[PDB]
Amino acid sequence: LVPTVIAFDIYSRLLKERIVFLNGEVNDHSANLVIAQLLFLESEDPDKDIYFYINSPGGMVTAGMGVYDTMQFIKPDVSTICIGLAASMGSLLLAGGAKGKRYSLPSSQIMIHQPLGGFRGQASDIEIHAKNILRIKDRLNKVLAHHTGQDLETIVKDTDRDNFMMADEAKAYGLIDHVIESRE
Amino acid sequence: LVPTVIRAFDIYSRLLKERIVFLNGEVNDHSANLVIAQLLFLESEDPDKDIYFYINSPGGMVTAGMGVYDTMQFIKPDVSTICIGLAASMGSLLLAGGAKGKRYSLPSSQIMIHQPLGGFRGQASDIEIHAKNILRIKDRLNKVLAHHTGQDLETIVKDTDRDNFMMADEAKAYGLIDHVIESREA
Amino acid sequence: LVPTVIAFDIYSRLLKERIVFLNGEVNDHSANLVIAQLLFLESEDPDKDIYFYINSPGGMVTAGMGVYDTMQFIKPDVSTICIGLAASMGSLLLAGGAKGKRYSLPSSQIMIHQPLGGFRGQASDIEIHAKNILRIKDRLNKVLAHHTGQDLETIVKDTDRDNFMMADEAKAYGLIDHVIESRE
Amino acid sequence: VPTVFDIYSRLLKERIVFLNGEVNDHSANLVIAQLLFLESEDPDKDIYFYINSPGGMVTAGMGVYDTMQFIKPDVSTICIGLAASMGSLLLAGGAKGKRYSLPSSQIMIHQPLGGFRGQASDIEIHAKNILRIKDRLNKVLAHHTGQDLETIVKDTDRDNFMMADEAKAYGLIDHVIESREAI
Amino acid sequence: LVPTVIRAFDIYSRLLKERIVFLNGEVNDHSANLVIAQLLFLESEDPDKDIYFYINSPGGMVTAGMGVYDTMQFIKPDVSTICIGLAASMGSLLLAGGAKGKRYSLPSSQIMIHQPLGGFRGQASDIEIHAKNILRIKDRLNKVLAHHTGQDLETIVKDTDRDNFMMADEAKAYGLIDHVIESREA
Amino acid sequence: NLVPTVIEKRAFDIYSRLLKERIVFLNGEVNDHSANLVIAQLLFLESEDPDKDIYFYINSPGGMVTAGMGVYDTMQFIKPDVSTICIGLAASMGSLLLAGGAKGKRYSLPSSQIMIHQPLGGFRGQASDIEIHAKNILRIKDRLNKVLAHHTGQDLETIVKDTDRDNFMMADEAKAYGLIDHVIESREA
Amino acid sequence: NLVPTVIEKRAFDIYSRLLKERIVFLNGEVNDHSANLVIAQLLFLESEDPDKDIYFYINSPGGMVTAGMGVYDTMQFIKPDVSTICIGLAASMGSLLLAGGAKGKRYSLPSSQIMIHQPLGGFRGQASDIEIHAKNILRIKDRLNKVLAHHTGQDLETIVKDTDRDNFMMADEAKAYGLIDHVIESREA
Amino acid sequence: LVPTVIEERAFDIYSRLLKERIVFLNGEVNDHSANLVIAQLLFLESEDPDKDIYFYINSPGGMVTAGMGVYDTMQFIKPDVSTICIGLAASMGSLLLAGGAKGKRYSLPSSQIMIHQPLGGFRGQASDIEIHAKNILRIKDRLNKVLAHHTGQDLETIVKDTDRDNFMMADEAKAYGLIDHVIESREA
Amino acid sequence: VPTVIFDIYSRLLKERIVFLNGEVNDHSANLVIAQLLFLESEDPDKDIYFYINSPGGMVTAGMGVYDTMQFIKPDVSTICIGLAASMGSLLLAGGAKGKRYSLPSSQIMIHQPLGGFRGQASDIEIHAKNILRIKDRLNKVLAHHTGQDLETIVKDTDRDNFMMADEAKAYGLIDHVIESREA
Amino acid sequence: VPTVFDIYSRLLKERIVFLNGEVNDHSANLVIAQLLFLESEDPDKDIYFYINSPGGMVTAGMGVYDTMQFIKPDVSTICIGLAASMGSLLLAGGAKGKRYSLPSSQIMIHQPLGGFRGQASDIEIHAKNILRIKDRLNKVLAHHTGQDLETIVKDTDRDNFMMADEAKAYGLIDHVIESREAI
Amino acid sequence: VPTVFDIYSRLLKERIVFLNGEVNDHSANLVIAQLLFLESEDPDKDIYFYINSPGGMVTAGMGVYDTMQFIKPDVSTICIGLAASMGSLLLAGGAKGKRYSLPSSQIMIHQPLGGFRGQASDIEIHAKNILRIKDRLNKVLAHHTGQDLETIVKDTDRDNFMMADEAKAYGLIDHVIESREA
Ligand SMILES: [Mg+2]
Ligand SMILES: [Mg+2]
Ligand SMILES: [Mg+2]
Ligand SMILES: [Mg+2]
Ligand SMILES: [Mg+2]
Ligand SMILES: [Mg+2]
Ligand SMILES: [Mg+2]
Ligand SMILES: [Mg+2]
Ligand SMILES: [Mg+2]
Ligand SMILES: [Mg+2]
Ligand SMILES: [Mg+2]
Repeated sequence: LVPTVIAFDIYSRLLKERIVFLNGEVNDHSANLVIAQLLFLESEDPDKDIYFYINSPGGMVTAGMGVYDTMQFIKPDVSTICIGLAASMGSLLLAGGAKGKRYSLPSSQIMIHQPLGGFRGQASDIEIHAKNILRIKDRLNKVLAHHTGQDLETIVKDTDRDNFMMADEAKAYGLIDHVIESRE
Repeated sequence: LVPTVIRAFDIYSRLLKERIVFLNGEVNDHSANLVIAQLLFLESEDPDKDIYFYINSPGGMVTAGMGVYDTMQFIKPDVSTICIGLAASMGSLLLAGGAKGKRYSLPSSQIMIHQPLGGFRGQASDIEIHAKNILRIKDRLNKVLAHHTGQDLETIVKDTDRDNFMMADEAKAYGLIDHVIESREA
Repeated sequence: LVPTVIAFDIYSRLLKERIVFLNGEVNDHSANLVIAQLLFLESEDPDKDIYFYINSPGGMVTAGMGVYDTMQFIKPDVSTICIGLAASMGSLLLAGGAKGKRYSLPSSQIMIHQPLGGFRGQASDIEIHAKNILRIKDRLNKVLAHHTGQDLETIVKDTDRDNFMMADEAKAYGLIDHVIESRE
Repeated sequence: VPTVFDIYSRLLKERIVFLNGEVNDHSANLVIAQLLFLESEDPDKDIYFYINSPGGMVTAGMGVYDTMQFIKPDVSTICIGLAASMGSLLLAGGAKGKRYSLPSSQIMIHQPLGGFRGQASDIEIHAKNILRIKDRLNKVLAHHTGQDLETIVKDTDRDNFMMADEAKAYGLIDHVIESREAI
Repeated sequence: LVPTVIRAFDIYSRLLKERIVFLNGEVNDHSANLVIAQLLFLESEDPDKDIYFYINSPGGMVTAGMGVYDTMQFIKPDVSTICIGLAASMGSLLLAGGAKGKRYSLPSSQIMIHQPLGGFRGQASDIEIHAKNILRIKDRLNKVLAHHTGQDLETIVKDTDRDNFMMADEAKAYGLIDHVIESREA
Repeated sequence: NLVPTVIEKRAFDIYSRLLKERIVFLNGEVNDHSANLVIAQLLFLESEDPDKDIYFYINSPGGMVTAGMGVYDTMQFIKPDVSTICIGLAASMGSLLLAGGAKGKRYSLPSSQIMIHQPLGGFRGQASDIEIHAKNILRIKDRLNKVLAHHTGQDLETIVKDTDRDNFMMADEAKAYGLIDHVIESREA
Repeated sequence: NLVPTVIEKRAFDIYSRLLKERIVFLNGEVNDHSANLVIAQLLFLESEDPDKDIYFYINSPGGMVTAGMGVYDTMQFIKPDVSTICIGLAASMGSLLLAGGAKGKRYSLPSSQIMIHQPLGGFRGQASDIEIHAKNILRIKDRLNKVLAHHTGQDLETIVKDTDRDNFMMADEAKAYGLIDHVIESREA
Repeated sequence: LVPTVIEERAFDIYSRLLKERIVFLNGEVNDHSANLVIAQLLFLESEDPDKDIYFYINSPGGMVTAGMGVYDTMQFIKPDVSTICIGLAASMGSLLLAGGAKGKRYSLPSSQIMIHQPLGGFRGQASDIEIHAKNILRIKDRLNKVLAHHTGQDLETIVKDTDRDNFMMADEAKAYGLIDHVIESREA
Repeated sequence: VPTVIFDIYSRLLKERIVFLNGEVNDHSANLVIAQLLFLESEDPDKDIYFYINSPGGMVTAGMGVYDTMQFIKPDVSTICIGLAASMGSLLLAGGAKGKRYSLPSSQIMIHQPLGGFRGQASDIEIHAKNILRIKDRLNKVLAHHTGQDLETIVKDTDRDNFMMADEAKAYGLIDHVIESREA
Repeated sequence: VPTVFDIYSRLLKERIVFLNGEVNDHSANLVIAQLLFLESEDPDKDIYFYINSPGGMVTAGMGVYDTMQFIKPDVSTICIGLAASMGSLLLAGGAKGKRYSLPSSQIMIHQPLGGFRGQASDIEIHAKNILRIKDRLNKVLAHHTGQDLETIVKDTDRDNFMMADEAKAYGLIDHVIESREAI
Repeated sequence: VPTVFDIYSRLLKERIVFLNGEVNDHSANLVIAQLLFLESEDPDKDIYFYINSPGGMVTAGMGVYDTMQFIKPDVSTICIGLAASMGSLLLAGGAKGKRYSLPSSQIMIHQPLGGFRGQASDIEIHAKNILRIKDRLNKVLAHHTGQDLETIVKDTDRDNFMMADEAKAYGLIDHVIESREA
């Protein structure tokens, strides 16, 4: 369990310095917590940068798109910093940070790919969910193309299967802006 | 559990000497393949004589079932179908695909038609491939029913969107069977 | 497991005397076995009575209606004999024996009631299955009215809940014709 | 199951039938099939019904009991170990003067067990039925034992175990036998 | 897990001081009742000020959800709804039932509408009672959506027969929300 | 881990805040735990002010009859009027507690479902024991029905007939049956 | 307990009867057991008559690659032509065995589904061990593709591209792809 | 289930092929499966000591003690036991294959043959861990020596090549010395 | 279980070959015993060939087999065909003098008995005492058949002790290691 | 968790951080939060990172490793029990000249574990990635130990356990300390 | 657990530390944290370490042993129930002259337990390592008991159970203590 300082828990103390963590999978709970923290920080000061550290294998697309929209929505710039892994919705959040303020530590791993899903039921219902998952796939691809500056087709091609990049490769792909090794 | 008759046979083996075959319970690879084996056997014994295929099934796997349908249409002998209890999903498809004029049901049978079920989990690309395939199959099954019942394809499509239960006399008016028979005497 | 005589199993030996057993629940397997035996017996001789002993708590309506239709369909009269319990599809099979040849031993229990079922899913699908189960209920009631000579309404009223009768009460209701205590 | 056909079929050829283990639809029906079959082979010769059973389903058991009374042959009963619940009912329902027990057997009588979950209306219905069954079971015992109904009602309120001689004194069996060579 | 702010509050308690309330995850008795409590509280603090109800929910129990809908319409303050991720089943119903003109969604939200689910097992009589009830409720829910979206009832009925997914801009054209907002600045 | 929580200045949550205003919630199934919580709150409010009305919001599928009858009795027992408000479902013991609110102070919001029906139970055991519990569940069925008859004003026979199976009512039908007094749609209205 | 069964005059079932006519079935998943049964039957038929064709009916979703390749090899190995008939599904190893039937003697009934795709596997362990099994599953993927390329007449590259994901074909499309030679609808036709 | 052939004397398919001195190891090596093979071998020898026996193998391997008994029996009985791989021969499976009669070890063209070291392990006291560790090391060395002898490879080469799972196609197996011939068709 | 002109085990039984294969339990032990008694009925003076591939198992069941081997007239020769550990290695060593065989690749293991009791101190004491008696008798049986001193056996069975076939011969657990039938 | 706030927070006030038990996203993030926080309080004072860990998730661990290099303060590391897998990587990545171990500690290095089930194409992709990760992990160790890459590759093929002095000799730590009072 | 501060934190104000129950990473690390803290508060004052434990993980437990040897304060140990496996090794590793046991305690010693599943190669590595560990703990026992290594080895082959008086005689503790006043 979490350490206390001065009386805050450790994460509360960092929140005081506008530092937010996404750690582990993206689900409704973890997404909402991040969103509440971002809204809180904007309330505290709508002009100061926020620092959003990411270490996530991804998870639920709808939960994650909420976090992503909240980032574009609030007034403060949201700088992103990958501190281990950003895959699936992880990489999308990372790449959706404020322009020029997307970072990774040197040894992180970044992974992009297409949506996973599935429905059992009537042919009719499978059609409906298959069409919708196809729309979602196209729209995630368009968010990646926008943030990376890659062509849509390039994004499509590169997400067909699990695509793993080191920090330096992700910066060259446009998923982030800087690899940082030292505070200095 | 199956009683024996004597030079010893089980009850089903004995009824098979009279060209009676059953499909009972779920359509799966095991049960469908058994029927196919019997039909091939019956054809081998006599190419001309009717076969009597008693059906009481909630349906099951489409591919397994379609093997039985193709075998019925394939072999020389006429396969007469008789519903005895239930024919639903692939069950009613097999019922409807019996020899022209030789599709029967006992008075209390329930007959149900509807669209295929399935679904996959996986990458969106995989889900797309399987979605398209289930659509082709849904289409092909409706065309089978249209052909055997005499209904328009569009009518079939409308009527199988959700589960559709029919009494024996309604299934006859619909074209899924030819005769409702209540008495061997009649 | 089952005894051998002379080489038959015990049930095979009785089948030689046109005796068929329904024992335990009605399902696709037990129903089909009975049906195959009835068809077999008619094949052997289409004019001799068949004796169909019942001890069943009932079970699946579609499986059971097949057995019932097969009884009315084949040429031989099918006499019925309750030897313990006939409830649900059990009582319906018993009562559907050949006119004047429906029997029970003195201590049997006979039970009638309405259909049980259920579906989870969309409102639309629940409607479809609710309508169908209502048709089935009405038609079972009409089979009982026919065989007992009771009014439809009487059958409806008396099957609303589990209705238990001793052998003598079932004979007075018309579910059977005779209570027999001794072969003589 | 030794071959000699199995051992039980060899004994069936000498008009010997076993009820061993619980009464359920399967074990009860098997017995009924053996009784109808013995009647069919010879309608006048005695039948020998060996019972070792903790009992079980009432309806399945009552079918066996009724068949015993229905067929022409006398069904002589013999307890070999335990006759409890439906077990003691079948033992006691044997042919007059021909109910036996090996000496170390236990015989237990008691009231029906059951129960339903659901609406009160349905519980009431099932309560009334089991109460009827309770009563009929008592009357069957009063009949085969020669005991007053009131006595049976009282003696079956809770589990009641008897040794073989006690079951004889009570009217559940006619004889305790120790040796075949004894008259 | 919920961070604290200082005289100490959890993050949600703090946002509640700004009249922000969340419904997140499934609608059940627990989550619905929490929202109701907050709405009653917010009304008590100030009867006139807008409340901002952020929704991200796949839906859930109809009765629990309808308590939240009635409470929104009941209390003095306007409840403004903002979809942030997903609004489906009861979720989209709550979204659509926000104050007139004050129903929003972020650009990437998915909004889905459809008919109720349920079902009972039991006696046919019981199944009939519950079947009729689910039909009344299905009807009442469609009438709620018709009223808030401005669509004809018949249109609603057609469009909720099966799951119906909409992007934010489609939900606005449909009437489920009033505005798509991408930027606090705009 | 309660929510949302203002700490002491183990925590002060939204329910404790509302309880400060004599607002009590029964949410979810009625069992020994949830019933006793309500009782404790009712007694405490009576202790703070005997005169002032209490507002009892109900959203419940019901549950255990004994636990529920403690709540019903407590409501009648304490000095304050206990106003009932249905905010989603009042089924089984739920609907009984709703109907047992102070006279003329029983409310529902417009979309609530109110359901009445007979008790459910069950016992496995000896015939004797089944007889005993069968008689008892019938006395309780009778008592529950008498309670509803008293608060609705229907005849007992009417209650009996209407509860033989699940009986769903909308809020307006509940008012016309006498289970609540007012359907309220808006605070200002 | 086999079916349906004529005893000796442990039993003589419908499959044994049909085997008397050189008819063999692969039904359901391909595993060590089901594959070996087919092999045994094939060897036995070769022993009874080396010259006479064998009729191999397939209805299978496929399964284990090693077990399946024994069947494929045995078919090519024995003297008799082995005719293949698809009677429902030939997927995965199923479709391979179908395509591997004697030249010009590979059939499907009209409604069959034929599916081809790449192998599936998986290993948990040390990087080294994952490397080894990864290389191997790629050699096998290559071999499977070469087999289909040989029997269909497609170029290897075509096979590779067409099997990257599940690829469903109707019977007539399977014939045009070269996986079977004839779609047969009627015995007399 | 297993088909039947009548002569009336009914036997299952496997018994019928046994009349032609054909034996199958199919699936995992364990006490039950190894023993049946051994019983058959003993039976075939008694029936005719001189005639070759055909041992078809499709096996992922399994229990080493069970396997070594089959192996010892092959070497022990008078008749030559010819081995044919039909699918897979891994672990004890490849050992049994390779241990067939000199020049009469076959595989079909698509078989995979895999060799590697033994697996096991005990849980308990350090003393027992030690005892079992020493044993499994002897067994590892013995197994290696056995392959070396049948393949003709030198011991060190075997050791190097079995440190991790090592998968071979049939032709690579012939070249390694695990089998003598790859056969594609009966006529050739 | 293949059929040859009954099963292959029944066929090899016609030649006085018996297998213990897999663990020693009641069922598996009784089968062996039954076959020993049968082979004796058939021919009292003819040798029996007892094949062993066993991890051992239940001591009491095993001792029944061991005793039966010494009780019947026929010499029971033992052949280890893979593994003989625990009771397995005891049955191997208890074969007829000079007729104990192993194939070359067999593993043979001896150790002390394992057991378990939970309960009262008194009951633990009683069972502890008895397993110690049994440990002792087993060491005595091995000492007698090996030629080894009791104290050597005790030292050597304190923990699992694995021997290759030639080690077991040198130890005295078998008499011969055989590689080919002709030799 | 004793109060003095808990014991770990009291020590955090003296710039002491613990990694205890497996590395996963949760335990790794906690540490990172403590490192960013100490940097924030005082960017020049040394940090004391106590490690007792069997290791765990590579990505979670690499985040901790990177943060250690990124922050201004020197992160001095101390092994207190075990440092295996990611544990020995974090210990070894400590500030030059300031990597310590209590004397009885075990230090274990080895290659990555993983694996995927699925199509060959996907297995190939995951195989290549873990091979890259294997390599980078080796290069990190070669860097902090001063060892040749080839040496690391060979010494991590299988589990490799070292005692504290062996880990020092190997370059994984700088000092084995026994007493605080010792210089 | 009661509040006075919970009860344990209260006793910690007097430099009392409990190890109670199994030795694992969590319980071991708590103890180490308390040791370092107490050294921080006063580096000269004795610490009292009560031990009631069946033992458990060696690596976790040797962390505690080393921390005891390493901090400036003397660590006195007191067995109050059971000290088996790693438990008895912590008890025995107390400050010289300050190892106690209450009169009814059981102390037990024996060799380590473990064992891997896998390839022979891997089994051999973990076997060799557990044999080192075994020898190492044996030397520690010999060191603190004053016993010869051969003796420790012989006596820990199987579980060895001693009463408080037997343990003191064997050298695992210095004093059996029955009443605070005496
Ligand atoms: Mg922004
Ligand atoms: Mg035809
Ligand atoms: Mg008739
Ligand atoms: Mg009689
Ligand atoms: Mg409002
Ligand atoms: Mg009051
Ligand atoms: Mg060929
Ligand atoms: Mg040889
Ligand atoms: Mg002897
Ligand atoms: Mg640094
Ligand atoms: Mg010290």
